[PDB]
Amino acid sequence: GPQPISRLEQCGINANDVKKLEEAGFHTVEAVAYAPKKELINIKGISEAKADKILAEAAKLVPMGFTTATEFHQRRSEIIQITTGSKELDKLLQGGIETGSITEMFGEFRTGKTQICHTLAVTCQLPIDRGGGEGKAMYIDTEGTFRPERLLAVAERYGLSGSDVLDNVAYARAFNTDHQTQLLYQASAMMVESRYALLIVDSATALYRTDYSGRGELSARQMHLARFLRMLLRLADEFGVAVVITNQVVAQVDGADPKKPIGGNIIAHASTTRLYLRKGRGETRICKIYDSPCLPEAEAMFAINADGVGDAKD
Amino acid sequence: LDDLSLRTRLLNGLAQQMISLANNHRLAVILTNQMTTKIDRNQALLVPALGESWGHAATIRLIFHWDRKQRLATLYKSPSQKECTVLFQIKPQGFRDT
Amino acid sequence: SGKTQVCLCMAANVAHGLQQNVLYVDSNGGLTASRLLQLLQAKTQDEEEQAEALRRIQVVHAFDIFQMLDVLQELRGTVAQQVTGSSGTVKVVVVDSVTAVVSPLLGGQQREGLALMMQLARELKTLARDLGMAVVVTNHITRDRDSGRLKPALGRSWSFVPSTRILLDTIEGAGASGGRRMACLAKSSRQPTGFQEMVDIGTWG
Amino acid sequence: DLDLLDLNPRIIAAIKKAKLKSVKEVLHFSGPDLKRLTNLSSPEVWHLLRTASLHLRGSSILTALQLHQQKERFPTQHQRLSLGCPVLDALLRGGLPLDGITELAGRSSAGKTQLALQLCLAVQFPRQHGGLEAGAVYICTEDAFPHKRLQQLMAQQPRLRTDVPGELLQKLRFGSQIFIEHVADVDTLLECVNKKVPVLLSRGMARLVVIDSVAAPFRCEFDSQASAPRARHLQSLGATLRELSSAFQSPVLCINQVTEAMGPLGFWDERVSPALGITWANQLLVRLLADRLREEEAALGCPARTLRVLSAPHLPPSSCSYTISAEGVRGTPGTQS
DNA sequence: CCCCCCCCCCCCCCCCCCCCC
Ligand SMILES: Nc1ncnc2c1ncn2[C@@H]1O[C@H](COP(=O)(O)OP(=O)(O)OP(=O)(O)O)[C@@H](O)[C@H]1O
Ligand SMILES: Nc1ncnc2c1ncn2[C@@H]1O[C@H](COP(=O)(O)OP(=O)(O)OP(=O)(O)O)[C@@H](O)[C@H]1O
Ligand SMILES: Nc1ncnc2c1ncn2[C@@H]1O[C@H](COP(=O)(O)OP(=O)(O)OP(=O)(O)O)[C@@H](O)[C@H]1O
Ligand SMILES: [Ca+2]
Ligand SMILES: [Mg+2]
Ligand SMILES: [Mg+2]
Ligand SMILES: [Mg+2]
Repeated sequence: GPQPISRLEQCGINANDVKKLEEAGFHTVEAVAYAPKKELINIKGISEAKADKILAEAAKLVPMGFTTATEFHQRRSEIIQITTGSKELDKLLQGGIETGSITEMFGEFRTGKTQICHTLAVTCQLPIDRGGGEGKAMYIDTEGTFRPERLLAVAERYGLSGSDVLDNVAYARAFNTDHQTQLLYQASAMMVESRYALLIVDSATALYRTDYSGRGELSARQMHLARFLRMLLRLADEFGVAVVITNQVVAQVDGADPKKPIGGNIIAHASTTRLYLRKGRGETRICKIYDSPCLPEAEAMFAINADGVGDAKD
Repeated sequence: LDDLSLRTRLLNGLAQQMISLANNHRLAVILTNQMTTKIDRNQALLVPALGESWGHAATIRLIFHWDRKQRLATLYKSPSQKECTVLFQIKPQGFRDT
Repeated sequence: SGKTQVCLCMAANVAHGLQQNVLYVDSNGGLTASRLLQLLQAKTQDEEEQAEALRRIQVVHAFDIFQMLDVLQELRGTVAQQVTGSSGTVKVVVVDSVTAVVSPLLGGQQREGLALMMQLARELKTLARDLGMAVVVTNHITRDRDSGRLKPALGRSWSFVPSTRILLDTIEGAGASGGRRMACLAKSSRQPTGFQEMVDIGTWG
Repeated sequence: DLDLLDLNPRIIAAIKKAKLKSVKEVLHFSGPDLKRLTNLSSPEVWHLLRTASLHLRGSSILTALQLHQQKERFPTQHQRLSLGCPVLDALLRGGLPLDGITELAGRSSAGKTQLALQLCLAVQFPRQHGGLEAGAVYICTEDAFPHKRLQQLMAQQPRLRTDVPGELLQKLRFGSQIFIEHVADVDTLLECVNKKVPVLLSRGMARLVVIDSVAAPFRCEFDSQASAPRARHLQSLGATLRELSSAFQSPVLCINQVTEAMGPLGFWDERVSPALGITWANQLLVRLLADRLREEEAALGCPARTLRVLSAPHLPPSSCSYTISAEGVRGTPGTQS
């Protein structure tokens, strides 16, 4: 059961300190054992030595190893957000692409997912003060639509060197789902030796549409997809990289031409942030927040220029 | 409870004790069971839990289920009446009919 | 399956058609007087005749093995003392379920349950043979795990006890919505084994 | 503990020879088992069962009138945990029960995590304001904990809870009373529930458990050909959670995923149904369902969200409507059905 | 050597022009 703060008297703490802590509301040794040092310091008449000695005395009476919310928040203040090359998208996402989580973007054809992937693969190598992540990029491609010339164009736009940018990108091609999982294993083995800041799968659901074809193979398809997404989550958690995947759409025939992403509930639950891309006018596109745990739903406009993804011109 | 023989022995003893109590004290004993899934011929059917030998324990067995949106009560087993099926519903006042 | 229904029909027919005493031993609460009255109402319409037939059936409740053994021994002693009399002697004895009182004693690595059930079998055999009576008992059905074949419960030791066995079954679900039951001769000593017939519980009432 | 009883010396010697330790040990076995072990006879074995059963409890008579009248002696029957919104509390007739698992299931973006965070914040309020004056435990299974949204909610709390005076709000240490745990496997989740949760509950540092997505590991580790081990694990987890909740009088909130219906379970005209099957459904007390209609918000412009009561021993099947904003989850007045 | 038992999984997929004062 809980132990009253009066137990601190036997440990060698003055009764005045115990009375002051009781005035502060700390009625249990467990409550004061997890209080932050700054909170104790802000109490009048308590110095750094006094707070340290109180914490040391209370530490050996209360079990440790549980993380509170304040510790979790103060340990995550170093999180990095990578710029997307567009000011409007950065404002919409409030900083850019978050590291350590899974971001998914879906839409019909021509909406501009591969272009965003290329722009991110280039901009992930910028210094942190310029909006980058200062690391390498990894590209897993399941369609054969990887073009280094777009990377060269973006690198020239940002004033970098094309040779180094091309040297700092690892590329692999997947021919079926089993090869996709094996490539993920190889990537997990590879990420230890060097430092990586991004991982791109494009696309994550193209091969599942045809490898498991029919009504009678739905369950195995969803099972395999769930295993793949779990492996992606483990990689992102362990190495603190940003995972970006793309998805396709299907038409709603049961009841303005509406469309929904494929993959069912598995990919919807696995993903953290979801972005909806649709065609605008000319070279301009529209991005909409489809689902996010901390962002209200809104819209923004960007464009696909000759040097990657950027703001709409006029 | 991984030792199923012990479970069956305990269940049989409990059933015998309950029927003895009901007969000796002129009571009515009501027991509620759960439903499980039986997988055969790639088809799933709902059956009462605790095995087949538990079906002999009770004297009268009733089964409740949904058909489409109504609730049905089926007299699955009885030594004095005949198998039937009726309709009931739950109101703010409790167990009712229609 | 309909074991209790068959026993009730037999008891009613013997009590009314032949006018002889019947003793009913119940171990699971499956005996009801309303069903007996309903069965009797389909054979006669005289109220006094029905009451006289009902007065010839004795009901005994036994819920554990020791009570059943005591009841059987008391019946043996009563019949032994009642040799001279002829109007009142019990001719048919029905044990509603021998499995309900032996199942709790079976299990583990012990051997007391086997001895007790063998003692019960010896009591039943003595009652049947020595006193020239008719003894009918009911048993549960089990499926073999290694072979998937339906067999009587209580084990191989119990498999040797009865001199005649009848197996009841439902007719594949369809065509057996009620009353329609499947009868068979699992064991006998005067007929080949395997012959099948047809019964209808609904028409008996 | 077997020597606290009143038995003949021969019986005590026999049961000691059988390596029987406690009353639970002797009540675990059956009559024939004790007959084979102690080498006794039926009457004294029956008397031993008498004594053990009386030792576990007895001589206390409890009636429904006492439960209905003595409110302080039975807080389980009369005390509820508020959800932070008057409309949702009116829908739930006070709030969550203090004994039993409560499920919350729905499709993606329905708003389950927001409700979990709101409950974790509201559990810290005084008794007269719907709280239990204690912290909470949060277990994450699928994603990382959303600390930014929690910070925003803690900052906005004085503007949501209008009834509570500001002076009492100022002294509340919201972030210091919430504990966060991470789990990556079924076995890890079972070990966490078995070991870390009871330690936190016994010391009184928390009076609420949020397992969050309980279906996440089971969807990925068990196929359709391994239903028996999955059922065994689910039964063990449910039994442990129910035992902890009953022992410490703390609610347990579980978040579940849905699957396409594609109706023995009473889900005829519904698109989706809760996952994990009937084995998990047998362990629950109150079942809720949060839903979002994307085909109606296309006309309204604003999202359409409803909270429904699927089943409860004391609540009729009804529903209401709510919205999500910077403050948190708030109910819409005059919408209960 | 002795007797009898367990339980589901999961969404897919657009079609098709009419009509002169
Ligand atoms: N050098 C370039 N300058 C301008 N626009 C370009 C250039 N290269 C490609 N684009 C634009 O890229 C668009 C296609 O976008 P993208 O390749 O990202 O499609 P996607 O969403 O991946 O499609 P899919 O579903 O078919 O895989 C074209 O409409 C084209 O206008
Ligand atoms: N600050 C905010 N203001 C308004 N709405 C917000 C805010 N943060 C999140 N939301 C809303 O939260 C919704 C998603 O809620 P939530 O993250 O609780 O979903 P969920 O039911 O837990 O889903 P999942 O299955 O993905 O875990 C989004 O639709 C978004 O509109
Ligand atoms: N009056 C009646 N009319 C028609 N059918 C009846 C009537 N009374 C009983 N039955 C039938 O009797 C059946 C049950 O038979 P019975 O009671 O003999 O079973 P049993 O084999 O003794 O079962 P148990 O193992 O549970 O003791 C019921 O399914 C019902 O259809
Ligand atoms: Ca999600
Ligand atoms: Mg593409
Ligand atoms: Mg019967
Ligand atoms: Mg969530």
